[PDB]
Amino acid sequence: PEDVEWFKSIPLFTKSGRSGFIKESLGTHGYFKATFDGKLSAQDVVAMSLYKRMWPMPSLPWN
Amino acid sequence: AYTTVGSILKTWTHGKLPKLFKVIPSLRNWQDVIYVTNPEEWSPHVVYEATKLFVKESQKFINLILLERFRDNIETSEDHSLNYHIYRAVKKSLYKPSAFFKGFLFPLVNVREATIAGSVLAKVSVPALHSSAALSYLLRPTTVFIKILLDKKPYQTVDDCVYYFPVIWHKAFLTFAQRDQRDFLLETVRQPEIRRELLA
RNA sequence: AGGGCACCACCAGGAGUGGAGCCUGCGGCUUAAUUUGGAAACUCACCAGGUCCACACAAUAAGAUUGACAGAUUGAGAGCUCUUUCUUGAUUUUGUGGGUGGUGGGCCGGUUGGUGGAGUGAUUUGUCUGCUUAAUUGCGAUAACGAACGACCUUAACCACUAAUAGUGGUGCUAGCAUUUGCUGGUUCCACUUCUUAGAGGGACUAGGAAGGAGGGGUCCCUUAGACGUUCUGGGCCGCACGCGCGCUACACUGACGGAGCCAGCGAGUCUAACCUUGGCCGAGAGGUCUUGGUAAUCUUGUGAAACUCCGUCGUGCUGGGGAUAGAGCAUUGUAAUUAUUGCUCUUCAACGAGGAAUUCCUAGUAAGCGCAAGUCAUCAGCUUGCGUUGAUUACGUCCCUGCCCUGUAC
Repeated sequence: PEDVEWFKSIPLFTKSGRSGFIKESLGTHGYFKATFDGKLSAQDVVAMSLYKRMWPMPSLPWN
Repeated sequence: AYTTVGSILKTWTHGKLPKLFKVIPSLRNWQDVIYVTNPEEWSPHVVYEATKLFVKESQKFINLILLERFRDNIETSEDHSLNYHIYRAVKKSLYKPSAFFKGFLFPLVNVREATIAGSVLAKVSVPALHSSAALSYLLRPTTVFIKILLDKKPYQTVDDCVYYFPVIWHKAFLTFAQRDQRDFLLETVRQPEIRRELLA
């Protein structure tokens, strides 16, 4: 549950393109419940993405 | 007076069953004495508990109670699907194949009830001498059991099948292609994957 | 713009709600969970922790495997596990390869044409200048004439006919009072049908009169080993700084308390077994115990209900109004009442002195006051529906407010 709360503000999306948000933690095993634009079903998957800055590497002459 | 205990045994949904339910098969009057407890008023878990305890009178018990409960569950259930313990009792029953076919196989002859019965009857092996007898007796939507009995892969059996000449009926005949009257069958089909595959 | 209609609109008014305590629904908060949008187990869908359970290749067996006394192992346990060792027979076991499906995403709940007339057409007439209704409901007029959906059935109320498990009277016997031979009762037959009954038959058309009515849009793809599982113990759904709403009980004398009087209608009830319970006995009470009638117009039951009426105590003092919160004890249902189902007894004695802005229902046996039965249901109502008892004030109108409906321009 402590993880579920810590990320709560990040938005969610389905790979079918629907969007949603975390409401709250449920129980001790890290379940959570969420709300979406429309009727999901057990064939759907729910995802959220996190981003990190990449910086260029340096370069060297060659022979 | 044993029905005074049976009136409590209708709740035996878990744990050890009453001793009157364990010793009942030892009495030769049980075909009448079981009528005083009337397990058809009992919880479904006892039906499996009984189906493991009743294992030629098993055909009379299998037909007199097992087939009676199976019809009530499938016909009365709010989704039309048998309870897990009912299904487990049937698939765990039939440990003598003649008791299954003679008890329910022939007497069970809408379409939804036929489909559920097949989903159990295909779940376990059967003897070749037992399976051939069922295929002949079926040669007299009931073909959905014939399509199931044909899916498991004698000269009198081939002779009964040759006289057998919906999309489920065509596909069941198409499975029969997996093995002079054969000219008449081709003449019927000429009335095409079976006509080409029938050329093999 | 006009015009029409309605106590889910107003006017004249009634009862109020909004302010207090408590019950209850929703939102929010909290939490392991407080599931989702007449809950102590089960229900159950939620939480913590435990058991138990396809097809197609390679190895294996006459012993693959199946069933079972007595006892046992955990927080939660059992001949699917275990000590002991019988019974039984190919119904099948261990690895390795794609999954297929008792698997997800077929059936229902005021409105126009024909033929004729006009126009190159889109259009038009019929469907109208005038007069009527809730209405395409009608006179008349005349390039029109003749046609098609939507908008009969049961109550109230009088009377012949049924029948009796309902009622009345008489007769036999019999108690008390008084003694013209009366009056008030109890318990064997006979006559009747008016009251009751319930079923059937007939009884307003705009004509003074019972009455110039009330009601009938929904249900090909993906994924599969213990997989959209089975079952046990304990907890929660009842947690509460708060916001919104339906209610119950009160603020007293048109009253509270004590004794006495004393009257309904609609329901529902067991042999499947244990429902509705009279009568006797015990107990302060709640309650207990021995018998009994009823599958019911027959017995519970005249459901002897409450408000109400009469005679007393209290004397305007948060008082003898009001009874939240809380302590101790005695019972009943249930496997189990702790965070406490319900009932009884003694003690404790809170807010509340008629409620701002806002706001609901209502035109006669109606509003309001009062109580009873049924539903759910082991127990558990301040809830929902119905029934009866007592029984007013104020209109008999309008378009002011709210809301609905109808009858210049290519926009």
